[PDB]
Amino acid sequence: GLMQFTLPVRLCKEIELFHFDIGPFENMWPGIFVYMVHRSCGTSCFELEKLCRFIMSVKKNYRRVPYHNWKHAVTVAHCMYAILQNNHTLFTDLERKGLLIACLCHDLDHRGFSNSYLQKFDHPLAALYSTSTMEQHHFSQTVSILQLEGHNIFSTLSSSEYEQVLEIIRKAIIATDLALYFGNRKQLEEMYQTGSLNLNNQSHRDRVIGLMMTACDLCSVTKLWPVTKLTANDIYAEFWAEGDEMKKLGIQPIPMMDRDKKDEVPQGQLGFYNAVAIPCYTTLTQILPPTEPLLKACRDNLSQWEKVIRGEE
Ligand SMILES: COc1ccc(CN(Cc2nc3ccccc3c(=O)[nH]2)C(=O)Nc2ccccc2)cc1
Ligand SMILES: [Mg+2]
Ligand SMILES: [Zn+2]
Repeated sequence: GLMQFTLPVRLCKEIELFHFDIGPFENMWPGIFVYMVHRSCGTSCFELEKLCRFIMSVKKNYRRVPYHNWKHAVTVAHCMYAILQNNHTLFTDLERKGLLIACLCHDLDHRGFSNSYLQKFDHPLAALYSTSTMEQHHFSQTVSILQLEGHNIFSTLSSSEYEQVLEIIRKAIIATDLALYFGNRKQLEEMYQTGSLNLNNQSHRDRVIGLMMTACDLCSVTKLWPVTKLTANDIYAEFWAEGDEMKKLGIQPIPMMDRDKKDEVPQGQLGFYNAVAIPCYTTLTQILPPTEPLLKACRDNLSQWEKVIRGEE
Protein backbone atom coordinates (compact mmCIF):
# COMPACT_ATOMS: atom_id res chain seq x y z
CA GLY A 1 0.00 0.00 0.00
CA LEU A 2 2.85 2.44 0.95
CA MET A 3 4.86 1.17 -2.14
CA GLN A 4 4.79 4.00 -4.76
CA PHE A 5 6.38 3.76 -8.22
CA THR A 6 8.80 6.69 -8.77
CA LEU A 7 10.54 7.67 -12.02
CA PRO A 8 13.86 9.41 -12.69
CA VAL A 9 13.53 13.25 -12.52
CA ARG A 10 13.42 13.86 -16.34
CA LEU A 11 10.63 11.20 -16.78
CA CYS A 12 8.79 12.33 -13.57
CA LYS A 13 8.53 15.85 -15.18
CA GLU A 14 8.08 14.97 -18.90
CA ILE A 15 5.48 12.15 -18.30
CA GLU A 16 2.95 14.91 -17.31
CA LEU A 17 3.28 16.54 -20.79
CA PHE A 18 1.13 15.42 -23.78
CA HIS A 19 4.23 14.97 -26.06
CA PHE A 20 6.13 12.54 -23.73
CA ASP A 21 7.78 9.60 -25.55
CA ILE A 22 7.99 6.48 -23.27
CA GLY A 23 11.55 5.67 -24.56
CA PRO A 24 13.24 2.54 -26.00
CA PHE A 25 13.64 0.62 -22.66
CA GLU A 26 10.76 -1.96 -22.83
CA ASN A 27 11.38 -3.08 -19.18
CA MET A 28 10.47 0.45 -17.90
CA TRP A 29 7.02 0.55 -19.67
CA PRO A 30 5.09 -1.57 -17.08
CA GLY A 31 6.35 0.70 -14.24
CA ILE A 32 5.48 3.85 -16.28
CA PHE A 33 1.87 2.53 -16.66
CA VAL A 34 1.62 1.63 -12.92
CA TYR A 35 3.01 5.13 -12.08
CA MET A 36 0.22 6.60 -14.29
CA VAL A 37 -2.59 4.47 -12.70
CA HIS A 38 -1.36 5.41 -9.16
CA ARG A 39 -1.39 9.20 -9.99
CA SER A 40 -4.57 9.19 -12.20
CA CYS A 41 -6.67 6.74 -10.11
CA GLY A 42 -4.98 6.22 -6.70
CA THR A 43 -2.61 3.68 -5.05
CA SER A 44 -5.76 1.77 -3.83
CA CYS A 45 -7.56 1.49 -7.27
CA PHE A 46 -5.96 -1.96 -7.95
CA GLU A 47 -4.26 -4.71 -5.92
CA LEU A 48 -0.64 -4.19 -7.16
CA GLU A 49 -0.03 -8.02 -7.37
CA LYS A 50 -3.15 -8.47 -9.64
CA LEU A 51 -2.36 -5.29 -11.71
CA CYS A 52 1.29 -6.41 -12.30
CA ARG A 53 -0.02 -9.88 -13.37
CA PHE A 54 -2.71 -8.23 -15.62
CA ILE A 55 -0.08 -5.88 -17.26
CA MET A 56 2.35 -8.77 -18.04
CA SER A 57 -0.45 -10.97 -19.54
CA VAL A 58 -1.58 -7.97 -21.68
CA LYS A 59 2.07 -7.46 -22.84
CA LYS A 60 2.34 -11.19 -23.78
CA ASN A 61 -0.85 -10.95 -25.95
CA TYR A 62 0.57 -8.04 -28.08
CA ARG A 63 2.51 -9.35 -31.14
CA ARG A 64 5.96 -8.38 -32.53
CA VAL A 65 4.53 -6.16 -35.32
CA PRO A 66 6.15 -2.85 -36.40
CA TYR A 67 3.39 -0.48 -35.05
CA HIS A 68 0.35 -2.17 -33.36
CA ASN A 69 2.58 -3.51 -30.54
CA TRP A 70 3.11 -3.21 -26.76
CA LYS A 71 4.84 0.23 -27.16
CA HIS A 72 1.68 1.55 -28.98
CA ALA A 73 -0.51 0.25 -26.09
CA VAL A 74 1.54 2.10 -23.42
CA THR A 75 1.89 5.24 -25.65
CA VAL A 76 -1.93 5.44 -26.09
CA ALA A 77 -2.43 4.87 -22.30
CA HIS A 78 0.01 7.77 -21.61
CA CYS A 79 -2.00 10.18 -23.88
CA MET A 80 -5.20 9.17 -21.92
CA TYR A 81 -3.24 9.82 -18.65
CA ALA A 82 -2.33 13.39 -19.86
CA ILE A 83 -6.03 14.09 -20.82
CA LEU A 84 -7.35 12.74 -17.45
CA GLN A 85 -4.69 14.69 -15.44
CA ASN A 86 -5.47 18.02 -17.27
CA ASN A 87 -9.29 17.44 -16.74
CA HIS A 88 -9.18 16.38 -13.02
CA THR A 89 -12.87 16.93 -12.02
CA LEU A 90 -14.66 15.96 -15.31
CA PHE A 91 -14.31 12.11 -14.94
CA THR A 92 -15.78 9.67 -12.36
CA ASP A 93 -13.57 7.20 -10.38
CA LEU A 94 -14.84 4.29 -12.60
CA GLU A 95 -14.02 6.20 -15.86
CA ARG A 96 -10.38 6.89 -14.77
CA LYS A 97 -10.04 3.14 -13.84
CA GLY A 98 -11.76 1.96 -17.09
CA LEU A 99 -10.06 4.25 -19.68
CA LEU A 100 -6.35 3.64 -18.77
CA ILE A 101 -7.06 -0.13 -18.92
CA ALA A 102 -9.12 0.35 -22.15
CA CYS A 103 -6.11 2.12 -23.79
CA LEU A 104 -3.58 -0.54 -22.68
CA CYS A 105 -5.89 -3.30 -24.10
CA HIS A 106 -7.36 -1.46 -27.15
CA ASP A 107 -5.16 -3.28 -29.79
CA LEU A 108 -4.68 -6.67 -27.96
CA ASP A 109 -3.54 -9.49 -30.36
CA HIS A 110 -3.38 -7.13 -33.41
CA ARG A 111 -1.88 -8.94 -36.46
CA GLY A 112 -0.80 -5.71 -38.25
CA PHE A 113 -3.74 -5.93 -40.75
CA SER A 114 -6.83 -3.68 -41.20
CA ASN A 115 -10.49 -4.77 -40.85
CA SER A 116 -10.62 -4.50 -44.74
CA TYR A 117 -7.74 -7.00 -45.27
CA LEU A 118 -9.40 -9.52 -42.80
CA GLN A 119 -12.71 -9.26 -44.81
CA LYS A 120 -10.95 -9.63 -48.21
CA PHE A 121 -8.83 -12.56 -46.86
CA ASP A 122 -12.10 -14.10 -45.48
CA HIS A 123 -10.36 -14.47 -42.06
CA PRO A 124 -12.47 -16.36 -39.44
CA LEU A 125 -12.67 -13.16 -37.25
CA ALA A 126 -14.52 -11.42 -40.20
CA ALA A 127 -17.32 -14.11 -39.92
CA LEU A 128 -17.47 -13.82 -36.08
CA TYR A 129 -17.57 -9.92 -36.13
CA SER A 130 -19.02 -8.33 -39.34
CA THR A 131 -18.13 -4.69 -38.37
CA SER A 132 -15.31 -3.30 -36.17
CA THR A 133 -13.72 -6.79 -36.65
CA MET A 134 -10.34 -6.32 -34.88
CA GLU A 135 -11.89 -4.01 -32.20
CA GLN A 136 -14.52 -6.63 -31.13
CA HIS A 137 -11.54 -9.11 -30.99
CA HIS A 138 -9.50 -6.64 -28.80
CA PHE A 139 -12.43 -6.35 -26.31
CA SER A 140 -12.89 -10.19 -26.40
CA GLN A 141 -9.12 -10.63 -25.60
CA THR A 142 -9.40 -8.07 -22.73
CA VAL A 143 -12.33 -10.00 -21.09
CA SER A 144 -10.40 -13.35 -21.51
CA ILE A 145 -7.33 -11.86 -19.68
CA LEU A 146 -9.54 -10.39 -16.86
CA GLN A 147 -10.93 -13.97 -16.28
CA LEU A 148 -7.47 -15.67 -15.89
CA GLU A 149 -7.03 -16.71 -12.18
CA GLY A 150 -5.43 -13.79 -10.20
CA HIS A 151 -5.95 -11.29 -13.12
CA ASN A 152 -9.31 -9.69 -12.07
CA ILE A 153 -8.16 -6.12 -11.21
CA PHE A 154 -11.89 -5.12 -10.82
CA SER A 155 -12.60 -7.86 -8.14
CA THR A 156 -13.32 -5.22 -5.38
CA LEU A 157 -16.06 -3.46 -7.51
CA SER A 158 -19.77 -4.18 -6.75
CA SER A 159 -21.66 -6.25 -9.43
CA SER A 160 -23.11 -3.02 -11.03
CA GLU A 161 -19.77 -1.06 -10.89
CA TYR A 162 -18.08 -4.12 -12.56
CA GLU A 163 -20.82 -4.10 -15.28
CA GLN A 164 -20.41 -0.27 -15.77
CA VAL A 165 -16.55 -0.40 -16.08
CA LEU A 166 -16.65 -3.34 -18.60
CA GLU A 167 -19.23 -1.25 -20.54
CA ILE A 168 -16.87 1.82 -20.46
CA ILE A 169 -13.98 -0.42 -21.74
CA ARG A 170 -16.14 -2.08 -24.50
CA LYS A 171 -17.40 1.28 -25.93
CA ALA A 172 -13.86 2.82 -25.52
CA ILE A 173 -12.22 -0.07 -27.48
CA ILE A 174 -14.97 -0.08 -30.21
CA ALA A 175 -14.51 3.75 -30.64
CA THR A 176 -10.86 3.08 -31.79
CA ASP A 177 -12.36 1.75 -35.09
CA LEU A 178 -11.50 4.85 -37.19
CA ALA A 179 -14.52 4.01 -39.48
CA LEU A 180 -16.76 5.10 -36.51
CA TYR A 181 -14.71 8.28 -35.70
CA PHE A 182 -16.01 10.42 -38.67
CA GLY A 183 -19.71 10.19 -37.66
CA ASN A 184 -18.90 10.46 -33.92
CA ARG A 185 -16.92 13.73 -34.37
CA LYS A 186 -19.59 15.29 -36.72
CA GLN A 187 -22.31 14.56 -34.09
CA LEU A 188 -20.07 16.08 -31.32
CA GLU A 189 -19.39 19.10 -33.63
CA GLU A 190 -23.20 19.69 -34.15
CA MET A 191 -23.91 19.20 -30.38
CA TYR A 192 -21.12 21.66 -29.32
CA GLN A 193 -22.12 24.36 -31.92
CA THR A 194 -25.93 24.16 -31.19
CA GLY A 195 -25.11 24.08 -27.41
CA SER A 196 -27.02 20.75 -26.85
CA LEU A 197 -23.78 19.03 -25.57
CA ASN A 198 -24.50 17.81 -21.98
CA LEU A 199 -21.82 15.81 -20.02
CA ASN A 200 -24.57 14.51 -17.59
CA ASN A 201 -26.24 12.78 -20.62
CA GLN A 202 -24.67 9.24 -20.75
CA SER A 203 -24.94 8.99 -24.63
CA HIS A 204 -23.05 12.37 -24.77
CA ARG A 205 -20.29 11.15 -22.36
CA ASP A 206 -20.00 7.95 -24.46
CA ARG A 207 -19.43 10.17 -27.57
CA VAL A 208 -16.84 12.35 -25.71
CA ILE A 209 -14.93 9.25 -24.43
CA GLY A 210 -15.02 7.89 -28.05
CA LEU A 211 -13.29 11.05 -29.40
CA MET A 212 -10.78 10.89 -26.45
CA MET A 213 -9.95 7.27 -27.55
CA THR A 214 -9.44 8.40 -31.20
CA ALA A 215 -7.22 11.31 -29.92
CA CYS A 216 -5.06 8.96 -27.75
CA ASP A 217 -4.95 6.36 -30.58
CA LEU A 218 -3.68 8.95 -33.14
CA CYS A 219 -1.29 10.64 -30.61
CA SER A 220 1.78 9.78 -32.84
CA VAL A 221 0.87 13.01 -34.78
CA THR A 222 1.08 15.09 -31.50
CA LYS A 223 4.72 14.23 -30.58
CA LEU A 224 7.91 16.22 -31.38
CA TRP A 225 8.70 16.03 -35.13
CA PRO A 226 11.51 13.39 -34.82
CA VAL A 227 9.12 10.99 -32.90
CA THR A 228 6.24 11.71 -35.40
CA LYS A 229 8.52 11.09 -38.45
CA LEU A 230 10.10 7.85 -37.04
CA THR A 231 6.66 6.51 -35.86
CA ALA A 232 5.26 7.14 -39.42
CA ASN A 233 7.94 4.65 -40.73
CA ASP A 234 6.53 1.93 -38.37
CA ILE A 235 2.92 2.68 -39.45
CA TYR A 236 3.88 2.48 -43.21
CA ALA A 237 5.95 -0.72 -42.52
CA GLU A 238 2.60 -2.40 -41.51
CA PHE A 239 0.60 -0.71 -44.33
CA TRP A 240 3.06 -1.79 -47.10
CA ALA A 241 3.12 -5.43 -45.78
CA GLU A 242 -0.74 -5.33 -45.94
CA GLY A 243 -0.43 -3.91 -49.50
CA ASP A 244 1.96 -6.80 -50.39
CA GLU A 245 -0.68 -9.27 -49.02
CA MET A 246 -3.46 -7.51 -51.03
CA LYS A 247 -1.26 -8.05 -54.18
CA LYS A 248 -1.00 -11.78 -53.18
CA LEU A 249 -4.88 -11.95 -53.09
CA GLY A 250 -4.84 -10.36 -56.65
CA ILE A 251 -6.20 -6.96 -55.43
CA GLN A 252 -4.30 -3.67 -56.18
CA PRO A 253 -3.95 -2.03 -52.73
CA ILE A 254 -4.91 1.67 -52.20
CA PRO A 255 -1.81 3.91 -52.70
CA MET A 256 -1.48 4.34 -48.85
CA MET A 257 -0.51 0.59 -48.64
CA ASP A 258 1.48 0.29 -51.94
CA ARG A 259 5.24 0.45 -51.16
CA ASP A 260 5.78 1.37 -54.89
CA LYS A 261 4.05 4.76 -54.11
CA LYS A 262 6.37 5.82 -51.17
CA ASP A 263 6.90 9.15 -53.08
CA GLU A 264 3.18 10.05 -52.36
CA VAL A 265 3.66 9.71 -48.50
CA PRO A 266 4.18 13.46 -47.75
CA GLN A 267 0.97 14.45 -49.68
CA GLY A 268 -0.87 11.45 -48.10
CA GLN A 269 0.16 12.77 -44.60
CA LEU A 270 -1.38 16.24 -45.45
CA GLY A 271 -4.71 14.46 -46.32
CA PHE A 272 -4.63 12.53 -42.99
CA TYR A 273 -3.84 15.68 -40.89
CA ASN A 274 -6.63 17.72 -42.62
CA ALA A 275 -9.29 14.88 -42.86
CA VAL A 276 -8.67 13.07 -39.51
CA ALA A 277 -6.07 14.44 -37.03
CA ILE A 278 -6.76 18.28 -37.02
CA PRO A 279 -10.59 17.87 -36.90
CA CYS A 280 -10.19 15.29 -34.05
CA TYR A 281 -8.01 17.51 -31.76
CA THR A 282 -10.04 20.70 -32.72
CA THR A 283 -13.35 19.13 -31.52
CA LEU A 284 -11.54 17.64 -28.47
CA THR A 285 -10.10 21.14 -27.62
CA GLN A 286 -13.61 22.72 -27.94
CA ILE A 287 -15.09 20.11 -25.48
CA LEU A 288 -11.98 19.83 -23.19
CA PRO A 289 -10.04 23.12 -23.42
CA PRO A 290 -6.92 21.88 -21.52
CA THR A 291 -6.16 19.31 -24.37
CA GLU A 292 -5.17 22.33 -26.62
CA PRO A 293 -1.46 21.26 -26.53
CA LEU A 294 -2.43 18.13 -28.64
CA LEU A 295 -4.01 20.43 -31.33
CA LYS A 296 -0.94 22.76 -31.26
CA ALA A 297 1.58 19.85 -31.66
CA CYS A 298 -0.61 18.34 -34.46
CA ARG A 299 -0.57 21.70 -36.37
CA ASP A 300 3.26 21.91 -35.81
CA ASN A 301 3.59 18.39 -37.40
CA LEU A 302 1.28 19.38 -40.35
CA SER A 303 3.69 22.33 -40.99
CA GLN A 304 6.70 19.89 -40.90
CA TRP A 305 5.00 17.62 -43.54
CA GLU A 306 4.32 20.77 -45.64
CA LYS A 307 8.11 21.57 -45.36
CA VAL A 308 8.94 17.96 -46.50
CA ILE A 309 6.84 18.51 -49.71
CA ARG A 310 8.54 21.92 -50.40
CA GLY A 311 11.94 20.03 -50.43
CA GLU A 312 13.08 21.93 -47.24
CA GLU A 313 13.48 18.41 -45.62
C1 LIG B 1 0.30 9.26 -38.36
O1 LIG B 1 0.91 8.41 -39.32
C2 LIG B 1 0.13 8.02 -40.39
C3 LIG B 1 0.76 7.14 -41.30
C4 LIG B 1 0.04 6.70 -42.41
C5 LIG B 1 -1.29 7.11 -42.62
C6 LIG B 1 -2.05 6.65 -43.84
N1 LIG B 1 -2.68 7.78 -44.50
C7 LIG B 1 -1.88 8.81 -45.12
C8 LIG B 1 -1.66 8.54 -46.63
N2 LIG B 1 -0.46 8.14 -47.05
C9 LIG B 1 -0.28 7.88 -48.40
C10 LIG B 1 0.98 7.41 -48.87
C11 LIG B 1 1.16 7.16 -50.23
C12 LIG B 1 0.11 7.36 -51.14
C13 LIG B 1 -1.13 7.82 -50.70
C14 LIG B 1 -1.34 8.07 -49.34
C15 LIG B 1 -2.65 8.57 -48.86
O2 LIG B 1 -3.62 8.88 -49.58
N3 LIG B 1 -2.77 8.71 -47.46
C16 LIG B 1 -4.08 7.97 -44.52
O3 LIG B 1 -4.79 7.46 -43.62
N4 LIG B 1 -4.63 8.73 -45.55
C17 LIG B 1 -5.88 9.38 -45.42
C18 LIG B 1 -6.13 10.49 -46.28
C19 LIG B 1 -7.37 11.14 -46.18
C20 LIG B 1 -8.34 10.72 -45.26
C21 LIG B 1 -8.09 9.63 -44.42
C22 LIG B 1 -6.87 8.95 -44.50
C23 LIG B 1 -1.90 7.97 -41.72
C24 LIG B 1 -1.19 8.42 -40.60
MG1 LIG C 1 -6.90 -0.53 -33.30
ZN1 LIG D 1 -4.33 1.65 -31.64
